Amino acid sequence: VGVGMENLIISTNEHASSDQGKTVSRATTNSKTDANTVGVSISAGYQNG
Amino acid sequence: FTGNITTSYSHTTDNSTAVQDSNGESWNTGLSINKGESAYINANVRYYN
Repeated sequence: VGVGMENLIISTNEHASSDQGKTVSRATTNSKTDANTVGVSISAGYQNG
Repeated sequence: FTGNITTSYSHTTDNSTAVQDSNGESWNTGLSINKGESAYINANVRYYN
């Protein structure tokens, strides 16, 4: 009795995945600011004096 | 013939505040498959004599 092989079949055990996603968002911002400025200027020249 | 030279100095102080509110939604779908064992088969059979 002998055994002969006629075909070899390979099944790869790899895992494949796919993902699909959607996002919607809304943001609201309120801002409040105050500023203070102090300035000093010195000028000197000759305009008819 | 008039001329003038001016020198100025300025200092500014500023304070600010801000508040932000955010809301968001998300929706995901995913599908995964194994390439080694992808499906199972069932055979409806009958015997005869």
